[PDB]
Amino acid sequence: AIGQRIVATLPYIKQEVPIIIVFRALGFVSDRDILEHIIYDFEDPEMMEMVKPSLDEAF
Amino acid sequence: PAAIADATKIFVNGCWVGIHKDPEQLMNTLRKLRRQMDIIVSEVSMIRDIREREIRIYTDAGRICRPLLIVEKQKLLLKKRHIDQLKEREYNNYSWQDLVASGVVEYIDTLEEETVMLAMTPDDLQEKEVAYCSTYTHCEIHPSMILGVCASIIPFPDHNQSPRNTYQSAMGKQAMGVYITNFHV
Amino acid sequence: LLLAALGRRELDDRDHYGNKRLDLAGPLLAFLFRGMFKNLLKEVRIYAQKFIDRGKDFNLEL
Amino acid sequence: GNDLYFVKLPNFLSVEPRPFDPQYYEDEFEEEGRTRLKLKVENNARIVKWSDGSMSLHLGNEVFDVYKAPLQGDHNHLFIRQGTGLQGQAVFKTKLTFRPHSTD
Amino acid sequence: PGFVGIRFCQECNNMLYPKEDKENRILLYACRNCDYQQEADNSCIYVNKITHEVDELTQIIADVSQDPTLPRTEDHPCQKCGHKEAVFFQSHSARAEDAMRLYYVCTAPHCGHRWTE
Amino acid sequence: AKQDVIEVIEKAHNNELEPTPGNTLRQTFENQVNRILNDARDKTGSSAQKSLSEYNNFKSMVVSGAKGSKINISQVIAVVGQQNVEGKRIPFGFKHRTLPHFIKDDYGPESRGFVENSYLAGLTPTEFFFHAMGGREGLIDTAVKTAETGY
Amino acid sequence: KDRDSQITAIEKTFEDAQKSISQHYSKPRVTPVEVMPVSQAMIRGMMDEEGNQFVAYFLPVEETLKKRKRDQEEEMDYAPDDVYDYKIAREYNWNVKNKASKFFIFREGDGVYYNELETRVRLSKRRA
Amino acid sequence: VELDRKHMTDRKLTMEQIAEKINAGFGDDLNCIFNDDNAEKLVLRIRIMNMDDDVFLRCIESNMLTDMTLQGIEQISKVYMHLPQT
Amino acid sequence: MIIPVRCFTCGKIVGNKWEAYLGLLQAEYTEGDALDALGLKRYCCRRMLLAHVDLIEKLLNYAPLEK
Ligand SMILES: [Zn+2]
Ligand SMILES: [Zn+2]
Ligand SMILES: [Zn+2]
Repeated sequence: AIGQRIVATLPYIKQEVPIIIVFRALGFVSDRDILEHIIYDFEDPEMMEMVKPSLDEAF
Repeated sequence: PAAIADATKIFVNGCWVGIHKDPEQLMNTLRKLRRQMDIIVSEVSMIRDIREREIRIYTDAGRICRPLLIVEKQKLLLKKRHIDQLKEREYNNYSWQDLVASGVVEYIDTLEEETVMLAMTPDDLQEKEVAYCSTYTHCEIHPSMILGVCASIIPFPDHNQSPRNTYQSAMGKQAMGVYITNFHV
Repeated sequence: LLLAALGRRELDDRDHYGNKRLDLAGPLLAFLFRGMFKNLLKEVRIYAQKFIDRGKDFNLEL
Repeated sequence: GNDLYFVKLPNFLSVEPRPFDPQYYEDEFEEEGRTRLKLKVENNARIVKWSDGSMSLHLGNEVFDVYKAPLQGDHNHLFIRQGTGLQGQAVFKTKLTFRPHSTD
Repeated sequence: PGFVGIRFCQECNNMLYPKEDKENRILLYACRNCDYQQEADNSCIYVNKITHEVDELTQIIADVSQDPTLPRTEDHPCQKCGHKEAVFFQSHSARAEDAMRLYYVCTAPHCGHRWTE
Repeated sequence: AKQDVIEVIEKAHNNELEPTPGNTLRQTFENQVNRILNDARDKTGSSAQKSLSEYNNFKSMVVSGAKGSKINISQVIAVVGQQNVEGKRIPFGFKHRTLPHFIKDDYGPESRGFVENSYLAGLTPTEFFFHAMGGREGLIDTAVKTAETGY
Repeated sequence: KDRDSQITAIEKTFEDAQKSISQHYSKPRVTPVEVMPVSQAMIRGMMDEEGNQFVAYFLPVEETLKKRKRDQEEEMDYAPDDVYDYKIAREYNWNVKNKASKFFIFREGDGVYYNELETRVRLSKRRA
Repeated sequence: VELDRKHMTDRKLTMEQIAEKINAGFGDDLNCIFNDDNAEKLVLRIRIMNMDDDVFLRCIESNMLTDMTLQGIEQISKVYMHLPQT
Repeated sequence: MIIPVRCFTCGKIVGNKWEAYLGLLQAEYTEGDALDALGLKRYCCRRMLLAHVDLIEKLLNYAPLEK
């Protein structure tokens, strides 16, 4: 809608799933933990704003 | 995760197994190990992507690779003693595997060729009025080995238009001869 | 994916043979053998089930 | 006298570190057993030098042609450390470098 | 202007979203999971660089000087260490049209200075 | 011609090259290089064509129109020329390289598929592979156009 | 199997190695020239640092700073891990502390005699 | 929003026309102000006149940057002027 | 499989020269000097002897059908 959303087409599932939902389903609920796993350099706001829509879509 | 920033990832057969701090000397160690026929076997591919800090190691099957002559500072490791022992191949049982075990030859796959700087011939390793590379890592055993079985029968294929070489490579297969020695049975 | 979307990495080439694998006689016969051994174990399961349901031993050779 | 006489034999050709003496030898070992007894009967040694330059191993009726590879990765200083002096009286003989690989 | 980074709550470690306090007429960063709030210090909430005026020197890493496949030159010495040799390469990055520009890196170990002519 | 291409490369590397209207800087550099190399190919072909005698049998068959063209004579005598894949120079199929024998980011003529030899001179291994790529393009076109044209 | 055959087969090589030899194994076409008859402790060296345990590497006939490599132990809990150095004096020379880097067998022309002196444990030293 | 002198000059465009187009597409509900075409940075500032406000600004930003036709005819991406030699 | 009888081009007899050719080659003749010794002066007959592959020698490695 507002920005570019990241989705994940898992096997045996016929609907796209947000990546943040998959991360939480694996036990990583805090957004900090998820971006620790995704973004390894926190000095880089470009990656951050490009992942932000996915977080905003899964709250 | 804070350590992953400056560190180099290490993938093995696609699985991210860990991270490292000095990828360069890791690659040196692993290449030494593979060239000594130590724990790493010859067909293992070990690609260091430098700009992105991955080190991808592959041991799985199906990776097409080819042998190449390793190059020292600007010299081949294939010295004249290896050719001498290869000339009497039928007496001293000095074979190809001894050439590979000597760390003189290496199998490089398609993905590790991206990180390799090849010399087409040892003439490329000569110091020139303007050096092209001066940091080669491997050398072709012979460029004619880029051809297959049926194209390796064309004489002077580099003086033909390439479609002609393809048509011959197809037509050497319909050519008559003696398809096999035991054709009587 | 983000590195590709941010232009910091190149898209991967589908045609690069570094991205390909050659399925040779061994790994192909292995695919066949997995399927066929699974079918064999299945048939053994039905055969042994129809005997133990009667509460008696069975000959695996049959 | 001081020449490199280093050789690296594989597991199935491990010769005895001491001369064969009847007071140091005993019967303990027996296609399965055929490779077993060959460890303590065929394994004293005479490294023949031929005219082509290569060497060969002579421990009986069979001849194993060896190749004196000259390695610059294991440049260890080989020395007869016998327990006599302070702690192993290493005698200065020849630095091991070249390893000869015997095989059938 | 510069970009704006994400900031997380101090309790739930979720991202703080922007909010406005009418009472003081002041920007706040508040968590929509917990009930944490913070006084902003930048006052800027969003930044879009349409021109994409990115300094690609920041994207380069000195380790690239170890690449045997990159070209080396002796004509551009390093301004930080004085080493003569240096590797050079093009941008090869998407969203950069004038990408024939060359970026240089010093091959001296532990210097790793990067620049552009 | 190779020195001219080197000069254009040096200009592009120093940002001394400004794009022309209707093209990006990459496309303008490619246009300049391709123009230089096409000029080289045409000049060398003209040199070969003028060198021919009245007894030359290539010239005999081309003159009568029985078979061949002046470009074929140029490729047999002078220079085979630029190999193109999809109307562009040889692509960087490796990482910023056409082959592992070249340095990264080498837009020179030999790196990108200019065959500076003739068929009588013989192609070098990289020229041989690039020429095989260009010929594969023609084989694919011949084998793929048939279904669409017949339909 | 049996010992009365093992005794004679082990002596058999000790006797056959001393006969006349004039032929190869695969192609008896190469004539022999000469013969080379056959605890220990070798200090390995790193090829970058390039270690000079002896005066040979230093390109020296004899020790210009010693006369006897009194290889003495580093401590009481290190018999195989001694400290080899070429210093006849209590001088602070290059203290090469041969750490425990735990077949590499060694032999010599011991007057054309039949023996062996295989190595015990590959140690490797550094500049301590 | 910060403009760039190069693209402003390449289209003979001025902040007056841009501001008029914004105030026409969104009426008076979206106030826009701007400086003269003399400063070193071509800048113009928008506010909303009276979902939360900031999200609405972000949405109209992403929309204006795509659908706000300053000049030209829709569906015509590029145009090349030239002399035909033939 | 066996040495032809005649040269395909001129019709000179080459069938009686294969064994002599081999005997000259083991006598440390070069192939050219051997072909000169047998009197093959036209390059067609030199082609016949020089390009011949004696496959019959390999076909005689198989036991016949009857003993
Ligand atoms: Zn919170
Ligand atoms: Zn520097
Ligand atoms: Zn004839």
